[PDB]
Amino acid sequence: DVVMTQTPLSLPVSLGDQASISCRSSQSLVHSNGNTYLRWYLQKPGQSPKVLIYKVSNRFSGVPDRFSGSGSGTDFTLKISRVEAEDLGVYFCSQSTHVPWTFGGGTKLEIKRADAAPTVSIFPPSSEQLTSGGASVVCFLNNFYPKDINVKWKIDGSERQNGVLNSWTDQDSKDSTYSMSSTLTLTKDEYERHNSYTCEATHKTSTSPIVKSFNRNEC
Amino acid sequence: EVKLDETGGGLVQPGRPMKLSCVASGFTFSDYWMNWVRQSPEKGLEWVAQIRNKPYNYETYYSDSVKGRFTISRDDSSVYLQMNNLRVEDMGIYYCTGSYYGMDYWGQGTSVTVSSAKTTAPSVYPLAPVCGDTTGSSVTLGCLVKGYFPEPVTLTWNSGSLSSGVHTFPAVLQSDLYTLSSSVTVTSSTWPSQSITCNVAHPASSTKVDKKIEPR
Ligand SMILES: O=C(O)c1ccccc1-c1c2ccc(=O)cc-2oc2cc(O)ccc12
Repeated sequence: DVVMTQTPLSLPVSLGDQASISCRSSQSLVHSNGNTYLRWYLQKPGQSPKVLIYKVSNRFSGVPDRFSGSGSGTDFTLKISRVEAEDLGVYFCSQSTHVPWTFGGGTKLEIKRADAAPTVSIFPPSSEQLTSGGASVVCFLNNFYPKDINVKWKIDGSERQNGVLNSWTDQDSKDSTYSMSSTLTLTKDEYERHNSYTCEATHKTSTSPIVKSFNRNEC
Repeated sequence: EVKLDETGGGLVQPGRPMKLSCVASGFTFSDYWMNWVRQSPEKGLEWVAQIRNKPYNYETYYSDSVKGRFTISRDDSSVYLQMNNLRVEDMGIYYCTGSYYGMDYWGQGTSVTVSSAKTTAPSVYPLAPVCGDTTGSSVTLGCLVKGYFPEPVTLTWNSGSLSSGVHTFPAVLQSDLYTLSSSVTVTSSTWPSQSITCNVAHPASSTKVDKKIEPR
């Protein structure tokens, strides 16, 4: 099991910028036969990985000349000379010298933009849902940048783990921001035993958590 | 002009098996090594199994994790993968690859869903701004689509007239059933002055719901 470590995991760039991505193997990629079987792949959303580079530095037919691979032994580099829109995706390196064949974790190529704090909205359970014996508390954290963010659920000031469902959007085409959905699901019984429900988000944009709260009794 | 087109995916109750078929269509099938690779719900690309050729005495290799349960085979044209004893952890997208002198060609992929769940219609709920209080210039509304199965729901805002300011979050599997949510940001001029309706479809259970967002 050769370990392919890929760096960085996310690479913000502006269109026309040059980008470089690295890959390290645990063991040497040099096959007894003399070949170095290291491949570079690009996966655009909704499609399958397509190889760009094979055997370190051979560019597959039809791949733009703006892509080039280099390295030897256990250190490999992928280089894009002028980032275009159609270049955005996830890039993987993979070795095929040793069984089992293995892959790196991916590097996402995304647009660079100014930091923007999340706009947080909190939503108590709807009447229709309580009527069913369930109570879902929802929090939207919209249009923020960078993507990194932590969300904490607090009930009567104590932290709640269990029953949280998080979902994230992909970088927005228009503005380059990300959005996130955090839903805490409780039983109607539980929701009626507690009063204070809070959504607290930690983001680089601010030193202190972004808090959004509601009191059930005040509903 | 290398072509790989896999087939044979769907739902599978765990413990149960399934058979994946890939017909390699634009090369000397005999000269290439064939492979099965899968991609898990996240960032996890995984090499599953390998079937070599004559020269390499049709050796067969398999990843730790499917060893004794899956069989790669070839029809010198096509390659098959017999998936037996399907667990949840084997849920992912499955791609067929043709390998040759360092190069690799991938097909389209086939999704393999492993779940006990049966077809269940979603519960759609209106998400109105806070317990009759503070919100409204520009107000944010939402719609919650809870516990449906399988895979596909469609959510629209005002029958698709209102497209801007909406965010639709990818569905996530909450212990055998999916949940989806969507937000729409309007202006205080607009709501509740106007009508804001969440439209949801779940073709598989024949559901078509329209939920109006009313001031809570
Ligand atoms: O690289 C070859 O000599 C080769 C030729 C035709 C078919 C397969 C291979 C091939 C390998 C052949 C022998 C071997 O010891 C290792 C090979 O690794 C390969 C890795 C690939 O990605 C892709 C292909 C190979």
